[PDB]
Amino acid sequence: VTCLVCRKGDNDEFLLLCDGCDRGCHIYCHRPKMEAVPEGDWFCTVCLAQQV
Ligand SMILES: [Zn+2]
Ligand SMILES: [Zn+2]
Repeated sequence: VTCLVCRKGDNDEFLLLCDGCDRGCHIYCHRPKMEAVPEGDWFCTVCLAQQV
């Protein structure tokens, strides 16, 4: 798994994994600000584009 924004896979305890696909994102690369790893489901922007 690699971060969509910065393209690195380091600091994996900070690295969110998408519940709809194999993609990821560091909480510190997310905008708007994300202080912590959320408890519930997280969907990347590519999965959001499939919603209705
Ligand atoms: Zn990143
Ligand atoms: Zn996704």
